[PDB]
Amino acid sequence: SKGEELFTGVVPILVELDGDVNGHKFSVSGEGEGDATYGKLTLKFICTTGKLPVPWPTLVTTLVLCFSRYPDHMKQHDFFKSAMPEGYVQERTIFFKDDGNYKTRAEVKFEGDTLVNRIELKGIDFKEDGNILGHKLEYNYNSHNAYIMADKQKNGIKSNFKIRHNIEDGSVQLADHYQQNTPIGDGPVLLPDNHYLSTQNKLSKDPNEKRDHMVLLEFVTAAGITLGMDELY
Repeated sequence: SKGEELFTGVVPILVELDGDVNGHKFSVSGEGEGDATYGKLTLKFICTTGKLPVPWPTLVTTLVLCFSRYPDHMKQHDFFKSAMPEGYVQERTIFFKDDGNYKTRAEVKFEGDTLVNRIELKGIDFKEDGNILGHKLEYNYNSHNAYIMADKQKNGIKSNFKIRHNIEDGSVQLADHYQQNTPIGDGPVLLPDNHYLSTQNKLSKDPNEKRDHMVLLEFVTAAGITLGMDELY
């Protein structure tokens, strides 16, 4: 659709997150840019209120799937761009195994030339000495595949997927994600055939940044609809 046209070049990104996990209140801001032709995100996130009370890796999925690279042969399955510029609501529940859960509601839309992700996060039932509030997770991120399904009654999409966070004692912390997206505007959107998104994430630090922060380099590519192209060879 015409939402596609908004992503042909590099697009500035602004992320704002208001959080409260077990009563620990915090704000995060992020800035950077996205290049959907390559599925590429480059963002720096800052906790503006002090030390982040949860580990940075647990916020990665919450902190703009419109920047995913949809291959040409899958362009008709790109819901996220089709909802632009008016945007979409993205809601999740994230259950950390043997710990608490996040509930997030975000609006992703253009403000002028800037793609904005505005998020509210509420976390409950965490263990104060667990892996999350105890900052026992490794500062890294595993590659992962997430299936995208159409949700016709809601004119949107759904996704359920698991994130595995590495724990410093050698184990793995499961984070079970349940996601729903719905357009904000009324124009037609692309409802996709079943497919998945392949992600990878590199987390790093800014040596000159005194605030608690995360530098993120992310690549996301849509895949899984293959048979028609395969027959060409």
